[PDB]
Amino acid sequence: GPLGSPEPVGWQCPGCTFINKPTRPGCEMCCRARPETYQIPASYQPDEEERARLAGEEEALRQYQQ
Ligand SMILES: [Zn+2]
Ligand SMILES: [Zn+2]
Repeated sequence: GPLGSPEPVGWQCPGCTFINKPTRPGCEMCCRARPETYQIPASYQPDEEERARLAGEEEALRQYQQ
């Protein structure tokens, strides 16, 4: 999960400069729901674990709502 990296490509957290993943609707420190305004970078490229869970989550969530 979003443990932390030197060159993050997600969104920055105001409550703390942790910067979580772009596809992570919630900081792993403050738990502040990602701002809908924020967008995900096309060149994101989620890790093997990130995509493994993301691709599946959206397959059950996105497929429903979106
Ligand atoms: Zn936050
Ligand atoms: Zn935070």
